[PDB]
Amino acid sequence: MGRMHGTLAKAGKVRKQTPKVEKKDKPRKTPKGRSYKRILYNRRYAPHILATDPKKRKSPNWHAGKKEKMDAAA
Amino acid sequence: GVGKPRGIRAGRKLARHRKDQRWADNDFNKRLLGSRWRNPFMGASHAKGLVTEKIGIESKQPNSAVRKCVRVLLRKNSKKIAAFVPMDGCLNFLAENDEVLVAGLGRQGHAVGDIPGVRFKVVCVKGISLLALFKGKKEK
Amino acid sequence: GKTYINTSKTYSTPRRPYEKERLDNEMKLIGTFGLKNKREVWRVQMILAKFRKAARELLTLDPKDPRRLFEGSALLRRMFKYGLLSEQERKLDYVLGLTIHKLMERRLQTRVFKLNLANSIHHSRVLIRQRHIKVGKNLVNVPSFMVRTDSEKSIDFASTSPLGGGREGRTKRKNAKKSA
Amino acid sequence: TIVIRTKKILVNPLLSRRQLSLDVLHPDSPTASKEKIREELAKQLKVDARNVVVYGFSTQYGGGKSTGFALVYD
RNA sequence: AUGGCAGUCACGGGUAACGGAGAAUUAGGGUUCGAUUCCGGAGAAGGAGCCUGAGAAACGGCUACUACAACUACGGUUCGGCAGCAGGGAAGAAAAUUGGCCAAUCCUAAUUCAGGGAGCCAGUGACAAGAAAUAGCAAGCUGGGAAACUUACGUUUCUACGGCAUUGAAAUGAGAACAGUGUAAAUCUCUUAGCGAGGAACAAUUGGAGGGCAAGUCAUGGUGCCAGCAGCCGCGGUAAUUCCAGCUCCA
Ligand SMILES: [Mg+2]
Ligand SMILES: [Mg+2]
Ligand SMILES: [Mg+2]
Ligand SMILES: [Mg+2]
Ligand SMILES: [Mg+2]
Ligand SMILES: [Mg+2]
Ligand SMILES: [Mg+2]
Ligand SMILES: [Mg+2]
Ligand SMILES: [Mg+2]
Ligand SMILES: [Mg+2]
Ligand SMILES: [Mg+2]
Ligand SMILES: [Mg+2]
Ligand SMILES: [Mg+2]
Ligand SMILES: [Mg+2]
Ligand SMILES: [Mg+2]
Repeated sequence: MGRMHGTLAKAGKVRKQTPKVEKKDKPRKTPKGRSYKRILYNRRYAPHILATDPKKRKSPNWHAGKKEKMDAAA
Repeated sequence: GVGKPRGIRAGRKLARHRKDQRWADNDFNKRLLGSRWRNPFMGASHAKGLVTEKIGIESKQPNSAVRKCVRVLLRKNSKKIAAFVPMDGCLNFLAENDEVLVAGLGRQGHAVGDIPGVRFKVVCVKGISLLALFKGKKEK
Repeated sequence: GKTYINTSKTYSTPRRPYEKERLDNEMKLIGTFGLKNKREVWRVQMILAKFRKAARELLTLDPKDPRRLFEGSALLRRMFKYGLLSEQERKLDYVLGLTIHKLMERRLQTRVFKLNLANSIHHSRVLIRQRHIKVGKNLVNVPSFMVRTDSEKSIDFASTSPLGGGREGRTKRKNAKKSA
Repeated sequence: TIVIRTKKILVNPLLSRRQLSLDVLHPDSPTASKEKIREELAKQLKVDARNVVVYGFSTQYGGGKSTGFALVYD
């Protein structure tokens, strides 16, 4: 256990260390209000989803990344 | 049997018996004798104080870390209080001898998690929020 | 300030903040009746609940009882005018059977859409918020308007707006008034 | 054009006037200025303009109507 | 004369206690509040004492003391008493304008016409309540489904419905205005001309994705028991589903 650089117990350590990563600029925007719950209904409780096997229904966040949105659309 | 009277003239003995046994219920006890009012907050929701000390507190087993804290002198009480300072490097937003706003930790008089015995948290510094400061909405 | 106007609470919050079955049902409701915002379904729930407490208290009572007679009569008469109840069920027991599905179906959105006056359960909700529809002698700008069976006759567009023969709005005007 | 339905009419000898509830129908137009409502009312009831006081007008939501009150002194 | 009260709780403490009408919850039974719109009671810095009246122990009356407030040429004086309204100071975790009127409501008076910080009007106001925008409809390209067939990929429609830093014109309020409504006047609303929508704008947040508890099966980056998270169980000691962040997703 011979790797040590910073003093133990320094206050801001982990937050200061963390690189600043910028929030991605979104093409267009996220609809506010009713329209959003429309969007949700569509991608979640809509007829086609219901028609599929309820035990095989796919969980809402399964994809973090876009490669599986490409695998989902195919 | 049942060790309890059932009879129509038995009313007062019943009600008195409860008026007695009720005392064993803790929240009732603590309520009924002023207990709230004597605590460092004097019954209150939050309190303002001055910072005596910045202090590190080594966490309870089985955790190791240094919990950032402060000892505050409550302006209403002049009682001394040991309070925790939340999130990350927020101990830096504090200077010795500032005005500070302090609340319970959510156990109403008791300590939470690995911080032993410390019952309070820091909310405001000078006038501003620790949240406001952390996310960097405002500046001190 | 002394003031004697009365207090209201239109809705209620569930004992259990997260339960799938319930959340899913609520989103099926929000979906089909084109709502936004869960509390809308909650306030509908509240309303239904009131109706049911009424029917229940009345079923406590003797069938001969003057109060059950009068107030029961009043409750059912109150149903027809809203068309929550079909012609055949005038018995207090059928009140209890009321579905939120029936009661939301009495919405002004639900009405405008299903009247072929709007393409979509959503198209509707803008329209009646756009000031584009008249109900009876008034102009109803409110989606939550519970529809009089009797006013279902006169639901047509506002004489004010286009679709009512009124002047074409600022959009068409600004497009058309720029020549070539 | 302005139509005026005259509604609730109380003959009040005590103050020697007639008290009136008014209904103005202006289906294509903004709320009617009192000058016009006065003049149309006087036209109806045959009295002088400055013998009629017109007050408290409420246009409804959507703008076909107004309800108001009038007084006509002897 | 020797009574009167007391275990059927006297007497005496405590109350971060004014009593009700009522309020929050409520299967039922309960629990917990009621300083605060109405009705009682009490008080006007603390005590006491008065005048005058039909009514007063008044307090926007006087007298005295205790503790204070304002002038003073020091000898004197005050129509000195915010628990009236507005506003200060202080205390605190904690609470608005030194505004406009008697138009309404009522009260008072020798009185139709005078007065009223009662009251009303406006300001401050995420105490709290009600309704409710933040986009709608199609199109071109795609997914998806459902059919037929073709035996194995082509066709065709779409009573599912989706998705596009892609096109199209309509619809309308937020904004802002002539006028009209409203007012004691002023503001606001309401009705309405002339105006006011294509994208980091007219762009919603606040909290969360291990369990309780809805939501990650990121081969994501940082940190390596540190910084920190965690109501509770616990997460972190170099592959963190729990910290710091990015994406996404949930409430
Ligand atoms: Mg307990
Ligand atoms: Mg809690
Ligand atoms: Mg432990
Ligand atoms: Mg944020
Ligand atoms: Mg006000
Ligand atoms: Mg009490
Ligand atoms: Mg009495
Ligand atoms: Mg005051
Ligand atoms: Mg006067
Ligand atoms: Mg609100
Ligand atoms: Mg104006
Ligand atoms: Mg736009
Ligand atoms: Mg995370
Ligand atoms: Mg977090
Ligand atoms: Mg990692």
